[PDB]
Amino acid sequence: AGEIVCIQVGQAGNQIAGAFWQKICAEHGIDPVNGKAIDVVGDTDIFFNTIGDKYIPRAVVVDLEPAVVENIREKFGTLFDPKSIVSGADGAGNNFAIGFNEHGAETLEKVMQVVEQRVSETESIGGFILTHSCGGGTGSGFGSKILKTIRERYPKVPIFTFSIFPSPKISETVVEPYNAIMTLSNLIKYASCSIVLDNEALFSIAEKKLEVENPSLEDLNLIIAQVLTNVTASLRFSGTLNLDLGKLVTNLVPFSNLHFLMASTAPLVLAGKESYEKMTAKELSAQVFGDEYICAACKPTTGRYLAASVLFRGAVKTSDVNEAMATVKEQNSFVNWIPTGFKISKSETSPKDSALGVIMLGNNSEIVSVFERIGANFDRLWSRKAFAHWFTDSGFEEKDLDDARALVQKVIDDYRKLTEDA
Amino acid sequence: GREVIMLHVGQAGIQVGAMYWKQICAEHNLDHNGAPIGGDIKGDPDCFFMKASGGKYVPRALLIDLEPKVVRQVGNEQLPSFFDPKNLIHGLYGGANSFAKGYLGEGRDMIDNIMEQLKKEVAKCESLQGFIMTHAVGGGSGGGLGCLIMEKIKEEYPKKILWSYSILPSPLLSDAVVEPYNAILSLDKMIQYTDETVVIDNHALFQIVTKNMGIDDPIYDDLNHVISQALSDITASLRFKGSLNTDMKEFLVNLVPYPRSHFLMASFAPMATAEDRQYAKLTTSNLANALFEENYMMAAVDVTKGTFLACSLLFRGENTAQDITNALLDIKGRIKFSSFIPTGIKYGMTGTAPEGLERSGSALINHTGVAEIFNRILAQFNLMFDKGAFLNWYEIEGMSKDDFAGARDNVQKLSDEYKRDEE
Ligand SMILES: Nc1nc2c(ncn2[C@@H]2O[C@H](COP(=O)(O)OP(=O)(O)OP(=O)(O)O)[C@@H](O)[C@H]2O)c(=O)[nH]1
Ligand SMILES: Nc1nc2c(ncn2[C@@H]2O[C@H](COP(=O)(O)OP(=O)(O)OP(=O)(O)O)[C@@H](O)[C@H]2O)c(=O)[nH]1
Repeated sequence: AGEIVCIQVGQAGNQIAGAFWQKICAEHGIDPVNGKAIDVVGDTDIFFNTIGDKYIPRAVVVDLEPAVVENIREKFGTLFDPKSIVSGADGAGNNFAIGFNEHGAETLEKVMQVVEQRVSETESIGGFILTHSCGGGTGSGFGSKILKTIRERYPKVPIFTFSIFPSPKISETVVEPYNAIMTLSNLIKYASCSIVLDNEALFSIAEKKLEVENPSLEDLNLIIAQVLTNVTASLRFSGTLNLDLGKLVTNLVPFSNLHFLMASTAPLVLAGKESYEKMTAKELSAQVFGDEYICAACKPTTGRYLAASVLFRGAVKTSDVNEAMATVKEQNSFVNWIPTGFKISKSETSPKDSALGVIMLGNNSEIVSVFERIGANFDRLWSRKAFAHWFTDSGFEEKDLDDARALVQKVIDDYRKLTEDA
Repeated sequence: GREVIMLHVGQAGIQVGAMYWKQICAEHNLDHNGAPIGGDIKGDPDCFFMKASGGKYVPRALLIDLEPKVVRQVGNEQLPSFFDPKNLIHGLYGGANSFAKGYLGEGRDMIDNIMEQLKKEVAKCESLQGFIMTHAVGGGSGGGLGCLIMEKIKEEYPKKILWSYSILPSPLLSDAVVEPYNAILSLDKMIQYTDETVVIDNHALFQIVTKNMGIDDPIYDDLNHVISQALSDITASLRFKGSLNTDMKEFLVNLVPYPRSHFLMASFAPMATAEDRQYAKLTTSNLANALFEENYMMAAVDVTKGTFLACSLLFRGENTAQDITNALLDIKGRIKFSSFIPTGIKYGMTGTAPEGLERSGSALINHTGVAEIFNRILAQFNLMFDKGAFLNWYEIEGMSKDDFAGARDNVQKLSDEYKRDEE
């Protein structure tokens, strides 16, 4: 009855999802790893299967990396069912095209057999959630053939994705553009929605608000986990609006091809628990809609929103919420006068480690600045070498990159047009 | 027979129904669970229940939804074993705020089981009078299946009367950004297929809960208390022996002067109570006045400014006929009635009462101000449709721009027809 199959792909997918699963277990009263029913609450069935005296995360674990993801065997153990972990003969590098070549089909089918089992055990599929990085051979090199194959076999089932864009820093493999743009191509083309999380944003948040001297990758993952956990919460703990995954897709994406969403959450709390967390609704709303906390690094205080929704998690006064949200509506503005464009909902379960938390999602046209950065990497690469010179043997042909950039430009341009027309 | 079959479609439909059925049970002194009879049965339970040989009364109702949750929880937990278990019908995937799915997508297959099971239900009636459907307008299954079901009922049962009681998309409490699209598509279908319909606006309902009942922060569960009590008075005349309205067939004569202008607004009073003061204002004239005041009207329209096309006031309880009659003198003349419709205010009274009230009443008002409601929805429709927003969620299932345009035009013509009667 509307259950969700979760797909984790590549190193990023697994570390991030790991953090997610621990937190979601806590909220529903399931001990992590030894998944026993310690006073289980909420609509548990959406994300966990129940066998009896056990709760099994409904997850598919994918890693092209050779051998097995012991990183799960050792860190989570019995949290994940081993029959759901898929790997092949060898791994991949940081090149998207390797995920797409050298007999990757053996693992694509094995991944799909697992998916078929998580789907067939489920009475009804309410969607898929796919978490992956955009910068490497598995995160997107394999993750995008998954995204494509899923829509081919489950055409009416919405795919909501969370994806990580690499830091503009070039410390990573310099073939990143070739990955990033092919990744966007398939996300624009096949996903129903996606949350764009930019490591630059996570990084600057960690430096500036969470007081982290030199944020490590493992710290950034906690911001992500908190966003995933809270964003997903509206699907787990029934609140004042009857939302589900399919409905979220419909409310935030008015046009095809403009489905990239920003996300923000507050208070943002790391595992150190350095500060006491109590805020009023007014303070909390002003922060979640400020530029300071936007995970896409886009400054959506200067552009305009096309659709948006806010969930308050915890006990908050309705009077204060409405005044706080009135203040927000005067501080920014919304496009094509979608009269119904902004939604507010509430749900009483407190997210742990906080008195009151807030989730904000939005479709905002400043999101294209992420896409402008990716395009910029292409324009520099191709103004110097318009040859796809990293793809002269087993890579993609120019025509594939032609497709990819064409599609990316339509996204950028349509956002710009819709905003200016209103 | 003179039996009535109720359909409840979609979440709002099913939850409002569940409350209706609890209350109707109380009125007949029939127990909630197992539908037992507390010895002494009141009224005429045959209007809404079937009589089992074991004495069980089984409500003639179908709970229908695409999402297999609301059907399950009402039929197995909120009123366990009350509803006939074969009349609980559900799909496997919900719609998602999309008329198109409920009407043309999943739902178009399901409709064969819906209609076959209805056929089994009508076949149990000695003589069926009509169907009454309760549903959200702007939802997925509500709008979509509701309209699909309505079309099929009229084709299958052309001579029975089809009423609908439905909830309009106020922007104040909405689960769907596309709600206005679904609303104009649904309203179009209703104009072409129902014989009478009652329009409740959640905006108004919110205002009532907020200010008359004194309940801060209304949630859907509060709005549904107001709905359920209003709905209980509307069909009361079919449950107890009385004058005025005594059959769905009379409703269609007194309240619908034109075959295409059958949308009714409704009022209900006293809105239970404040839990202080008194259970009801007992002055007959205060009750009579209340039914024409803006605070008891679930449409959010001041009926003072406009033209009444029809009015029927059903009073319940201890009210004296002569006092009502005197009360009406200060109402006619405050309000205007159409020059082309000789009918004045019709009223009468059934000598029973909702549990806990000395007297109460409700009114069905056919009035030109209904157009304001349609015009708010149409304004939203127009801003969104003209930029193509969200149209891809409908075209993907087969509903193109031409159907949207058709629905828009028919609803606009309805609004224009009512506007002419203001002169
Ligand atoms: N925010 C975030 N970024 C990550 C995480 N893991 C890796 N990254 C970044 O993502 C990129 C690597 O993405 P992946 O596709 O998962 O790398 P991979 O393809 O699995 O690389 P191999 O393990 O060598 O096959 C690098 O730019 C890293 O900086 C993570 O858990 N969170
Ligand atoms: N008065 C009242 N209105 C409701 C209630 N529930 C929902 N609404 C309104 O109805 C709209 C949609 O209602 P739904 O009942 O969810 O329609 P649905 O068919 O269940 O929608 P799907 O779940 O997509 O099939 C909401 O946006 C509100 O405007 C309710 O319990 N009472």
